[PDB]
Amino acid sequence: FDPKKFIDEAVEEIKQQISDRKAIIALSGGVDSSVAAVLTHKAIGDKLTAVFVDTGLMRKGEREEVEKTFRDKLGLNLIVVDAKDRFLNALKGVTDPEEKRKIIGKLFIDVFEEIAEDIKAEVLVQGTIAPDWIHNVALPHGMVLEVVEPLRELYKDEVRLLAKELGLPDSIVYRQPFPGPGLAVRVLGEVTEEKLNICREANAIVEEEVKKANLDKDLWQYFAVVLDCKATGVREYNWIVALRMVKSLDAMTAHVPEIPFDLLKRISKRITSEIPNVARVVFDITDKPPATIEFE
Amino acid sequence: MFDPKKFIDEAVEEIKQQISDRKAIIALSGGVDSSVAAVLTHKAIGDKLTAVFVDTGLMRKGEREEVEKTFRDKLGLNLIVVDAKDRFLNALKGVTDPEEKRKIIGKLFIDVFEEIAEDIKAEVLVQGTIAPDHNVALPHGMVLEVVEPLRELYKDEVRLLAKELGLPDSIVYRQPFPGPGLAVRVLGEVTEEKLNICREANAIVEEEVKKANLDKDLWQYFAVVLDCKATGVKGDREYNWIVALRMVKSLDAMTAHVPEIPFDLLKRISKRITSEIPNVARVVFDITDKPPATIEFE
Ligand SMILES: O=c1[nH]c(=O)c2[nH+]cn([C@@H]3O[C@H](COP(=O)(O)O)[C@@H](O)[C@H]3O)c2[nH]1
Ligand SMILES: O=c1[nH]c(=O)c2[nH+]cn([C@@H]3O[C@H](COP(=O)(O)O)[C@@H](O)[C@H]3O)c2[nH]1
Repeated sequence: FDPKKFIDEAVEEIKQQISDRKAIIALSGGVDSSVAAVLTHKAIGDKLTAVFVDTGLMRKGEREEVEKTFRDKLGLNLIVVDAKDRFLNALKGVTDPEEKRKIIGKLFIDVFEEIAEDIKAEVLVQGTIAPDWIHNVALPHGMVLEVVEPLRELYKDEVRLLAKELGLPDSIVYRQPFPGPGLAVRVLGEVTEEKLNICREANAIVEEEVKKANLDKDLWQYFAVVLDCKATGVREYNWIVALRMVKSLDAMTAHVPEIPFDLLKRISKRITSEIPNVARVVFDITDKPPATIEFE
Repeated sequence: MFDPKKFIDEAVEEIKQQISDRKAIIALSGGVDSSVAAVLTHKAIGDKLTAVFVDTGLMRKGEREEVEKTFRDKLGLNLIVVDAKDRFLNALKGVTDPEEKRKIIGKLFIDVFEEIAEDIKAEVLVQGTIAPDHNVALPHGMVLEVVEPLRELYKDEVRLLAKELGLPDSIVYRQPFPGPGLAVRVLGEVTEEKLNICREANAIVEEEVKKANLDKDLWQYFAVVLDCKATGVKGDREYNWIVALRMVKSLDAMTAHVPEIPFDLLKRISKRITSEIPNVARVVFDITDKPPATIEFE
């Protein structure tokens, strides 16, 4: 794979497919979407509008990171929607994982379609990677956009090589995949502000320590989950946090590798010392199969 | 340097004299302390000792059968076994408070034991009280004279006394086990389904830890059924129970820590649990030292 070649080629292919129309892209902060947004911006400048929807379920500091990288550094038109209270209010009382997924997917695409209308987008750019067993698209309230997918034939490692070349920050280039529903499926039972806070801070500790250990390039994913069961501490009851770390090619199968004991111990103690209301930290030692990667 | 052989002749002589012709009773927990006091006492007064094993259904897999073979068959003690499984399970229906679990189990055990105490007109309560590292009144009002042959020994001495008395290694070196048993290793309600998971999980843990020769280097190694659920793939996302593995070293009552366990052993225990015990979605390993955690999960 020649990243220099591919960029030149792909910038040219997009400009001609998109021609002079207005395009839109959802920035997750992940690598695939970040790479496609930057390729597209190179191809069409201010015709591109990027949208960041702050669902309140994102990793700590995402909004700022996306602003500083895409708006400040790179100069993309960037629309940011602070939708935290809206997504939290909607999840009040919801414990069914599938109801969480449906609610969050719906609010998300509704806000996205709203912005796409406001700006009269005609093209949707997505960072979809290969393969394609998984072209216009109709959005749920009827708006139709032509789809461009410049990474549609690329794999994980090719795209990491691309983001390097395009000068994206290291935090993006090696960003682990993160779900649409974000932290809401890493907080079992009800997504309260209390449990969401614990979740967000535990995940920041996991990310920081895994980065210090240079395991961010080897691991597929590495995260913390707030379980909806409690255990005892020094005798008071509080939240159990589970750590989840796996290797995988694509998320189809997964194995828990040998994680240095020191690293796990250090995470554990940072979590119980720095985050009030956590009694216990445990580590998931279940492969996929028979487990799924996420806990719900 | 403590002398087991001498202690046995001095103790057996002292037990005979404190007890006399009278009927004595003891609770067998399956632990080393009560096991030793029972055997000493049985050398002193033979058939005047009644040993009681209450099968609460909350003990480790195979416990009743090991007590039978060891104390009735091998040593010839008068053993009564009360099958109280249904009784303890029925009493814990709906009970999710850990304090209340502990209370219910404590008092119900006393009620079964006291019933036997009355039945057989016992006068003396032998206990396995040892040193830190006498009448009692039962609930209905029966009074027992307490005899504590081991009150002065430390755990290390008791263990030496137990080898000399012919007890198996399975008793002598067994990790300590809570009075309320598997009840405090099933979080939330103790249902029959969760308990059965807890029992087999613990048997898998004990077996694998022994096979890897780590029983020596660990204080406690057990499984807990958490009252929360995670996803598992079977065909097209099932919800099932999370089991947690707890392995600690500890040198005093204030502290414990999680040592480095070989990862192959962890993965082995994990893969056995999920493949062999229906309705477990995930196995997690506790990486919290004491402080800030406790050893048990509740
Ligand atoms: O965008 C997403 N929305 C979701 O609802 C969702 N659920 C799981 N995942 C991710 O997919 C992979 C497979 O996850 P599981 O083994 O938990 O099914 C893992 O990499 C998970 O993070 C999701 N991504
Ligand atoms: O006989 C008992 N009845 C109980 O209710 C009980 N709770 C905890 N333990 C045992 O005591 C030690 C310290 O327990 P924690 O660190 O969990 O507080 C550990 O070795 C525990 O196994 C119990 N033993």
